[PDB]
Amino acid sequence: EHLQSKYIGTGHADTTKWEWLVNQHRDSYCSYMGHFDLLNYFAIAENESKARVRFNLMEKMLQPCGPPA
Amino acid sequence: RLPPEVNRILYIRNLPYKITAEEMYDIFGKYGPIRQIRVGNTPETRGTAYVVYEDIFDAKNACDHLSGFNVCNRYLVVLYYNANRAFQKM
Amino acid sequence: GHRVIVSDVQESFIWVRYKRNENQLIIFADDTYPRWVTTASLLDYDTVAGADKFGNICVVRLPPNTNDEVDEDRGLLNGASQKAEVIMNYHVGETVLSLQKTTLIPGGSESLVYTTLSGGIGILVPFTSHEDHDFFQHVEMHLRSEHPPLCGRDHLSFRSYYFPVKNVIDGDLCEQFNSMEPNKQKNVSEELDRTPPEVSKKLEDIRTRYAF
Amino acid sequence: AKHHPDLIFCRKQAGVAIGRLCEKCDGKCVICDSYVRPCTLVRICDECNYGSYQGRCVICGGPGVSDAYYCKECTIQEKDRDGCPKIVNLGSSKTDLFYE
Amino acid sequence: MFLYNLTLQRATGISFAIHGNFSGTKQQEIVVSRGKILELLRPDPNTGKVHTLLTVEVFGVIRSLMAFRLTGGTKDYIVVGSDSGRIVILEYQPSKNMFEKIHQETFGKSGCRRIVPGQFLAVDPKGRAVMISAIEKQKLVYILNRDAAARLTISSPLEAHKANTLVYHVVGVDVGFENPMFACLEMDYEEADNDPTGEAAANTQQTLTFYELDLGLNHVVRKYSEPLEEHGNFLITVPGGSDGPSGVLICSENYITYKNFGDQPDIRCPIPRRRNDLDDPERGMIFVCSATHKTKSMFFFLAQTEQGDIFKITLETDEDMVTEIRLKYFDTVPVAAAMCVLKTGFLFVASEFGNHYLYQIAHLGDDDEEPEFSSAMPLEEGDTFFFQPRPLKNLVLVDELDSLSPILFCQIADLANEDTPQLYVACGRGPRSSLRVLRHGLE
Amino acid sequence: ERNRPLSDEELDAMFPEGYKVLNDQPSGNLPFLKPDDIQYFDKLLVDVDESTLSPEEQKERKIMKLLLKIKNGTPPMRKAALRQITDKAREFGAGPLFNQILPLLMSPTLEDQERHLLVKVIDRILYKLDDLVRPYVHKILVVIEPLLIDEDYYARVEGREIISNLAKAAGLATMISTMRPDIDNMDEYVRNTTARAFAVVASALGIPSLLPFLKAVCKSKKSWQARHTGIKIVQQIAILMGCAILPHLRSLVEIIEHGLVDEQQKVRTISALAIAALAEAATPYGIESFDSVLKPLWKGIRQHRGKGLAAFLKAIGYLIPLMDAEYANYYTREVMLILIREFQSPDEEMKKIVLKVVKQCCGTDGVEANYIKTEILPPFFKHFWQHRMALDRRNYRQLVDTTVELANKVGAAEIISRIVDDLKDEAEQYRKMVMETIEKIMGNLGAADIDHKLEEQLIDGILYAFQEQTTEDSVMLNGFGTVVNALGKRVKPYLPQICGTVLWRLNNKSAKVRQQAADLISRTAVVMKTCQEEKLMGHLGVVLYEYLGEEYPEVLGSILGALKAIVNVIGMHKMTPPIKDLLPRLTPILKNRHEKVQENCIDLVGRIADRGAEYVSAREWMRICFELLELLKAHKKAIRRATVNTFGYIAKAIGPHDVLATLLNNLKVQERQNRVCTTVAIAIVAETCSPFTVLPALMNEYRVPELNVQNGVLKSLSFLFEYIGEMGKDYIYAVTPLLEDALMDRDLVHRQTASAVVQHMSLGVYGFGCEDSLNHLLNYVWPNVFETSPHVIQAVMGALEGLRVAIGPCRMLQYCLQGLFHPARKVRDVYWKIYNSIYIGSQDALIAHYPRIYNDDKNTYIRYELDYIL
Amino acid sequence: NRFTVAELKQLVARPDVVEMHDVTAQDPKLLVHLKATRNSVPVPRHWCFKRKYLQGKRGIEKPPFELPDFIKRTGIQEMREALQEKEEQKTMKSKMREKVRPKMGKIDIDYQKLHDAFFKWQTKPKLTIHGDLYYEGKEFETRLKKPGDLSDELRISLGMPVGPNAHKVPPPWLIAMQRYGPPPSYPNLKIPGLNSPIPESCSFGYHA
RNA sequence: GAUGUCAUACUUAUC
Repeated sequence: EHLQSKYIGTGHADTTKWEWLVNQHRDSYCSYMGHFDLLNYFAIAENESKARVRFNLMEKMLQPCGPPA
Repeated sequence: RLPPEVNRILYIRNLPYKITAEEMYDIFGKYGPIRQIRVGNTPETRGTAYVVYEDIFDAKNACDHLSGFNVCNRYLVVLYYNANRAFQKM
Repeated sequence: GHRVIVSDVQESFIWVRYKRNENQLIIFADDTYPRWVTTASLLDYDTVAGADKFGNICVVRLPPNTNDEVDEDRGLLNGASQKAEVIMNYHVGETVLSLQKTTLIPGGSESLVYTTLSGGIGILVPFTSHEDHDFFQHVEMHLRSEHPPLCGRDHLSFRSYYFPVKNVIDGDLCEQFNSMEPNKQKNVSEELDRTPPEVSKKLEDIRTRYAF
Repeated sequence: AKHHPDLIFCRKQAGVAIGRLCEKCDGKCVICDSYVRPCTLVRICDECNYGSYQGRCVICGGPGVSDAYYCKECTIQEKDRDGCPKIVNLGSSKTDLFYE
Repeated sequence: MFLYNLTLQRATGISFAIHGNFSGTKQQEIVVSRGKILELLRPDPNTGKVHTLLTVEVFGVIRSLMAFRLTGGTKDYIVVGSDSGRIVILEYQPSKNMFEKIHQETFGKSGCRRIVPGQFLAVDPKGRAVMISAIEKQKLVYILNRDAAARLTISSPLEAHKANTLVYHVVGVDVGFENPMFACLEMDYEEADNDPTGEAAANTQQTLTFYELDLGLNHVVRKYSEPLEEHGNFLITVPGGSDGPSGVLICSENYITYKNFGDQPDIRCPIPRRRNDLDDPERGMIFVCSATHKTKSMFFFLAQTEQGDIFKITLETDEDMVTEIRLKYFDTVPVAAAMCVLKTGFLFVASEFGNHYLYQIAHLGDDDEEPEFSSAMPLEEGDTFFFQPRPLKNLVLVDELDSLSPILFCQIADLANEDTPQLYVACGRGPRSSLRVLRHGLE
Repeated sequence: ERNRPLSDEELDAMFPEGYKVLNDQPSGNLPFLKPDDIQYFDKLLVDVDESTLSPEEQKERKIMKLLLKIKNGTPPMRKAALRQITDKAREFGAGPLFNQILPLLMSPTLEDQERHLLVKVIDRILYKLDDLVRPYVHKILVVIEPLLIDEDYYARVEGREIISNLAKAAGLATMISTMRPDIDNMDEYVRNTTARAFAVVASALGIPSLLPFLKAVCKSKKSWQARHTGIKIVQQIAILMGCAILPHLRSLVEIIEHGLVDEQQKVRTISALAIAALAEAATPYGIESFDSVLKPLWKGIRQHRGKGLAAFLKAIGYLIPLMDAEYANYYTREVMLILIREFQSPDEEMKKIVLKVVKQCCGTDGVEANYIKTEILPPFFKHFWQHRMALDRRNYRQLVDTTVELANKVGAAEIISRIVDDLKDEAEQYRKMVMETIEKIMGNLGAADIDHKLEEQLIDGILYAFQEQTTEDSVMLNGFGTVVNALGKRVKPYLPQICGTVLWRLNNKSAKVRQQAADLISRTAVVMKTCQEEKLMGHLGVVLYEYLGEEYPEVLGSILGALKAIVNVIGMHKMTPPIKDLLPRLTPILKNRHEKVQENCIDLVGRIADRGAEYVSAREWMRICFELLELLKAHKKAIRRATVNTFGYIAKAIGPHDVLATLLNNLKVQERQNRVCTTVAIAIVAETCSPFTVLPALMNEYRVPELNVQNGVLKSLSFLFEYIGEMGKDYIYAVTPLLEDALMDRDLVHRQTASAVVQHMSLGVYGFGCEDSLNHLLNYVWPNVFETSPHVIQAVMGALEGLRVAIGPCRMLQYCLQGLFHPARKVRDVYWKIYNSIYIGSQDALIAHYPRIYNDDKNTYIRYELDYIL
Repeated sequence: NRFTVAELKQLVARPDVVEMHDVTAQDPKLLVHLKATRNSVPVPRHWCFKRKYLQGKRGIEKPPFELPDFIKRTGIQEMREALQEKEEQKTMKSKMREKVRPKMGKIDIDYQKLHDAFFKWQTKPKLTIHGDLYYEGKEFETRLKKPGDLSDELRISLGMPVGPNAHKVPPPWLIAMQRYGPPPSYPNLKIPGLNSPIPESCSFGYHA
């Protein structure tokens, strides 16, 4: 009720798997954008810099798994 | 506003046996008119008494101003009267 | 030696026994805690030290039974039967990309040198006696309460972010006693019943014996 | 508190106003209601401490005497990083005993 | 067994970098944050090298750090956010040689989550407020005040949260003796997640929202909100008041848009790419830093793209409105996370992959023979701006700080036939990679 | 009923032997119904006879019948009726429940307890009847309307909570549609109650949710009554939510600026009161909010006189600190003459408004002290310092605040020279107000400005006020203590003159005079050690050592408090009443049945055990430890917290070998508040002394075949672990088989105690490498989360929150795995709650501990960023 | 809409974790993926019962307490039992007279013995893994043997003394194993006297 | 195993 409205990503008993997967992907993107080690590993894995990787992580926050079902 | 545990009668435990009726009437009559006072005259009920007042507020003020009163060399206690606790010996 | 340590990128590292007569490779030891380790390093014949991409570094210790004679369907919980345990885990803040147990200085002792992706270099050294380890733990517990970090985060909650700490003494909090106020250092020495030059010598001797 | 399940907290934005405790609830925690090993003080909100509500008790609501603080079990469990632990509504607690 | 972990070599890969008068003298100082370590360097113009004066361990993950100066003061305080939910405002003490924590305001839980603030930290140019915004649906604004004992005090944090709205970046608009304004490129994810058709996720571009914190009402409300035709990556505030065109430009993939509201129109300018480089088949180029500078004559921005072409952009505006935005390729630089342009001609680039550089500005502006472009030029067929590559001619390298942060590979070997062993590791990413052998001896 | 006279037979039948004298019953066991309440329960006197003549509404008569158990029945019967009506509120319906509750609460022969029980039954049936009382919103609002304007604060708070619950349950449209014809009513009290209910609904449902409706109600020009009701609702919303109004100030100010311009003076007075209230709340310092409002207010205050001018002056005095320094200096220079001219006003409301504005008119710079002492303070002393102002509390507290503001602004000596003449008056209320003002002046400013020509007169006035006290108020003793603390070393030729008065007042026929003398000796006990007075304190202690024979227990408790203050202000082993002749003297004094006297005796016993434990021969402590078990089970919450500390001090002094056996023997009592106190005392004794010596003995009390003794031993072990914390790493292996065997018991209380002990061991040994015992206890605590009791569920949630912080969030996510998509919803809801608690505890730690999910056909869930390796 | 258990077993890669109640849930594939994970824990068996996991051991006999060796090696349990036996025989007058003048020194054993038992004589308990849950019948199911080895109880019931000489230490069923041959279910089983040396293989069986 | 009346007992340092 109020816990799902105050803190997003908690869930309830009628939560589907797609919303939980989208919340887990958003939490993983926030942990990658927050921690410097994950951003450095993502910048060393590809040829892009830290700003391009941060823009690609911020642009993928809107529906990271796809359309809902 | 009064709790339901208070009543018109109040019990006293560990009372001196050498106390007269005039001293008990003076100690019980300080908070109001005392209707009746019964002292125990039994070896199994020695040191206990029951003082019933005419007013409920006067009985509550007497029970609030007698718990731990200075007496002879014993530790007297004043408590409220209970129907289930007074007939525990039977 | 007659075994393989297959490090997986998602679950853990699993041990496999190799036979001389046959040619099969049946896994008989795995871990239950998810770590997602990137690299690993072998220290002894039983334990194995690994480092994750999140920033933590753990050491999976083998059980004393070590039933490796398994010839070959359910296991314990969708895996093998002999589940390994962990005895040491510490979060450093950066993803450790290389780890090697060697001797950086001649005449000292063996230590695990680790290189992360943030440019830093760490050195993990074991404890010789229990009294020095208890003194280091008391100094760390005194420095975590008397000298809080500037970022506002707790020192106990920093190494226990992803994996909980177990028998891990943070040397960066113990080496900060020589850069604090003299009154706080004197109070920490009086709480431990020692001298601040003696505490500085005890903090510097282990660092001089373990590394440069 | 933990004794009355009908008690609700404010859960607002905690400012710079430090919480206060009365003489009857001095030393007790706000959430765990423990009087052993204090770790961190309580931060009140702006609406819970304004005008006549400044320097009052967070649990009971009377005049404050000492400073309010949380126990050691709440600082390690990340219970002090929540909103203001101020009791606003008093339901089925210290209300029927005054009328009886 | 009980082990103990010590740090032999400190972290050299700098994640964040700022500059300012932290000591309180006329000279400037650089503050670097490598995630878990905070260092202070003194860019001395006599020798040109960089010397570290203090290095502390924050025992966390510093996501943002910014130096801000109060109104009528000489020393600048550093406000930093970590993985915990507390912003720490500290001041460097030259006498004690340590970072004394002046204030610590807790407004969230620990851990690098999207609800805990600490990701984006913006400060006003005047020094009256500070905005801390998280990744999504969390924002706060603290008001800094000056107590009469020359003290810095923090008021109660305001509430400016908006549900189902993610924030990529935030900055503070310059306002001389006015209410502080915070501009952020917000993105609504409600319609993109409520529509299962998938077409709503393509028309959900970011919009610039400027919220003006009212000091008289003690609250924060969204003043203006303007949509954008492209997804913005970063924001750069321009100095204003008695200076000139106060605003906040937005950077995007081959795009720089000045979108100062009220009366000025949105002026867009494509980023000048290379001449004949075969490095972008269908990809664009976005900016990585701003590096604003002002030598008490005008204002300039040393922008850096994804390739590394450092460009000095200067905006020629009118007395009240903005006329056009001009830019030109200044020099070539390695890829750095943040650049700190200091006074007396000094530019410090802290590369996240490779070594850090500290150069001296010899020819500022360089508007003599360079083919500079402008936003008011009627150019068609895409960007139509092909800049030619050239070596470093306006700046000369003075200091090169070795930063082998990318030590992915590391082996301890004694192949040099010496007594003490050596360590062969790797550094850099891409073309700046190098095999480095390190020994315990001195140079 | 309780004050009815009884006969001799009823008095003799209620006394045991061995004492010397010195149809009207509805359906059986229903309680006695009142003769005036035979209208609502008229269908209960006849038999039911349910045989094809029972409609559904007759079951609503059962809803009346439980109401017969709820109005004047037994409190267990009332609790059973409340439990039957709360769990069956959805099946009975809100319709007949409201139709039976509405004439019962509107009876003219009701009481306070019956109205409180009806309000509690309406609030308890409001959580299950959500979105169903929308036709019954007006019938509840008409009954909850006089509850907010009641005299008692608890009934007003209950009415405000009921109004907030009705606004949260009925939404915003139904409350706006129900209160819409209640604004233009002819009754002014009903309109004020409707405005207060609308303000409570706007405070409970948000300010912009009711802001355009209030703007349309205030902007409509049809009658002055609707505008007055809207202004009163705005004033009540500004006075209820100060912080909430501040943001809405700009809006609220734009609606309040339209008023105070019509021909009706009542609407202008209501608008001025709303602006004053707004200034107090909305935009507390928002001068701009009052900008467009400061221009007609000065014109209305200068062009007219009366109640509207007084309201405009009150609004100007409330908005004057909310402006700048120059604006306040310009406003104070033009409002001092209007305040001096209104000092001779015969109206009490205008005088109260002037006294409230005089405290805010001089609170900053701009107003000089000489002009305030010459032309403002003599009319304030001649027009406000009367005898009628001390009768009302609102007229006395505001006058005391104005006097404190005048003493803080002008000076404390000029107020002390004029307030000392009223200390020896013939009125008790005026003398108490003067003593409170003198105490406030001594606490805020101090006594440094008082010279030697007024301090003796103030001390004589304080002595005359303390010696001629007729009530039981502690204001005079606190004022004398504050005056003694402000004097300090200046009261050195005053200690014999106070001691000769205290010794004379200690021996009197009254009982409250000795208690007042003992309270004055206790309040002035700290001023004797700082003035180099050691013989007088010893003489007072020797007098109070023999003053324990006062028959009044309120005087004996005050004498014990004075003895404790004399023992705290002086040395423990340097007292002329020494500890060798006082600790046996207090051993029969600790057996008192009072609350404050027993608390003072327990505090004195704890102080004698902490500071004077070497003054006994180790024999009286073992006898007093057995009497300390009878000092608990008291409804005071003060002696039970000191008895555990006294038992811990006795166990630290005499050794933890004798008190532990008594604490184990007193654990089997089968009484409430007697087993938890002994367990807390045993935990305090184990935390003060060595916890290992009480380690096997705590394993012995679980060996006895008893549930209460095992529960008390588990509670003592949990409290000892919570008091130890980091010291419990060595006592975890000894408590691990006891916690493993206690969790497998059939009793849920023992499982809850084992879960609490496991949570204490997890929160105490977090970060020490003790994750094996936590993972072993989590395997047994995991079937304990499916219980139906809320206490066991809360204990399991606390154990899970401890194990997620001790063993790590990864083990908590692995234990809660495969339960979010469970088929059974009763376990899926608990798994979702555990996942939400683990996410609120540590959200960033769940990224690396997240399981691998395969990608679907339309959507992808595989994390490609973390799966890559360099 | 709700598929059967056969399609859920054929679609999932691990059909052993598929149950009959999981087919009527809101997500069969997600439940099959969560139940067949690496570190996932199964649901308890008391979620579908009707006794709330506490009404099974009603009349079953249970011991009061199992004291460890470190607590029993201090002599506190015998002293507590002696004090409980001495206090149970006292009347109300003997209990009331001991409250005014108590007798000090109840046991008075030692002061450093408890610290030596809790610090030096500390023994680690028998813990378990986090995946092994607890049930109602887990305390009574202790049956959860090797070919070629015999326990002491089986040798006492069968009457076969285990000795180093292989004359009588193998069971008398070894004559049938010598007359018929080795068992076909264990080709690597080695018994002394037939395919193993008698003084070397004294364990009466070897799995090589 | 559910239901509705009565009784006993337990817990949350409740007052």
